[PDB]
Parts: sequence; C-alpha cells; structure tokens
Amino acid sequence: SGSELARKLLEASTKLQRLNIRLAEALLEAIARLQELNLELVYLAVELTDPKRIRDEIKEVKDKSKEIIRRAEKEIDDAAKESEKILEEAREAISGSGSELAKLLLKAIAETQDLNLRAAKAFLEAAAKLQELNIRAVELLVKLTDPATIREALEHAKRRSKEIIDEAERAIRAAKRESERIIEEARRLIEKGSELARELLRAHAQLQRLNLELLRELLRALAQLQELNLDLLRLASELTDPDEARKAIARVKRESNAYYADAERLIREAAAASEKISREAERLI
Repeated sequence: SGSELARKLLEASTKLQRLNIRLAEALLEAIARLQELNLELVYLAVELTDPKRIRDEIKEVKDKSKEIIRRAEKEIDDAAKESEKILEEAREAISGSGSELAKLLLKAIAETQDLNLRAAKAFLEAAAKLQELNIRAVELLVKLTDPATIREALEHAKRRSKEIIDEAERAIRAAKRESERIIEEARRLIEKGSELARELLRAHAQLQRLNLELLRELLRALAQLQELNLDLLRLASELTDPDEARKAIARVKRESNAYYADAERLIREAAAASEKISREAERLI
C-alpha cells in the first residue's frame, strides 16, 4: 500500500511549496518597506538643512528599519516552524509503515526545505545590509560637502553594494547546487524504481526549481532597486536645486514601483505554476 504513503508525501510537498510562496511574498513586501525608507532618506536629505532635525529624522528611519527587518526574520522563523509541523505530520503518518523508501523520499523533502529557508535567509540578509549601507551613506552625504569626500562615500557604497549582492548570489547558487544533489541522489535511490516514487520525486524537483528560480529573480529585482538608489545618492549630493531634486526622486519612485510589480508578478506565476504541478502529481494517485 504505497499510494496512501505516496499521498501523505505529496500532501507534504504541496503544503511546503505553498508555504514557500507565502514566504516569498512576505520577503518581497519587506524589501518594499525598506525601499520606501530609502526614498524617504533622500527626501529628508534634499529637504531638511537643519543638522539637528535631520539627525532625529535619520534615527527614526534607522529605528523603523530595524523593526521591519525583525518582522521579516520572524516571518522566516515562523516558516521554519511551519515546515517542522508539516514534516512531522509526514513522519508520523509514515512511521507506522515499513518502507525505508517512503522515508528516503521524506528525507529529501526535509533536506530541500532547509535549503529553501537558508536561501530565504540570504535574500533578506542582502536586503538588510544594503539598507544599513544606504542609511550610513546618506548619514555621511548630508554632512560631507566637499566633493572628494562625497565621491569616495558614493564609491564605497557602490563597491559594498556589489559585495553584498555577490554574497547573496553566491548563497543562492550553492542553494541550487545542493538542492539538485539531494534530488539526484534521491532519484538514484528510487532506481536501486516505483513509478509513484518517480513521479512524486519529479514533481518535487520541479517545485524546488520554481522556488529557487523565484528567489534568484527577486534578488535580481533588489539589485536593480539598489542600482536606482546609488543614482539617487549621486543626484541628491550634487543637485543644489531642491524642487528639481524632488523630481528626480519621483522618477526613481516611479521605476521602483514598476520593479515591485514585475517582482510581485513573478510570485503569482510561481504560485500558479506550483499549483499546476501539485494537481498533475495528485492525478497519479
């Protein structure tokens, strides 16, 4: 009686992909909150010229920034515990049966879910660090006035942003490499193979490919948002005309919202594509 066991596993896979989509939603909207704060940073830099007040305004951004990051890290940790429950429902239903095969499958799904969480962590980590970096650059810009110091401040921000994106990118790549191994090893184990196992492994692999591609696309969107931020740091430090500088910020605001919508769009495609796989997999049972 493998089909019943096969269903509990598919049931676990389907709950997990939906869980990871939700996680991807939450992390995108966290990115959205931080970018809002980055735009406000430039607004208060171009607008306010009183050091004392702008010092108070900066700290409010910093404080709000921390609470946003903290909520996202909690969202990740809550997903970690939801993943724990889902899998514990899969082990219990499977513990009474005898198949080390059923176990073997569940091990793969459990291991891959860890990589999704660590990949998600890395995505939030790049966002948080870029936010902190932009905070300090503006902190420095609003004080620095002589160009040579300004230029180095911008150039440091540009170097550090790339390093942070690189670290994220590399963290996502290794997540994909290790996810494919779990999957490939599991499939070599099936052939050592029940067609149910085949299909349900195939579906899960598609579901993990979709999730990790999405996180890659979302990182790309973040790297372009940050690209706009560097541009805005430049014009803000250099533009002496406030009303003109305010227009530059509105353009970036225009592009940033467009980038959200592209990003949010990929999420919906992932949700739709994911549900497609789960149902086709469900048809075999």
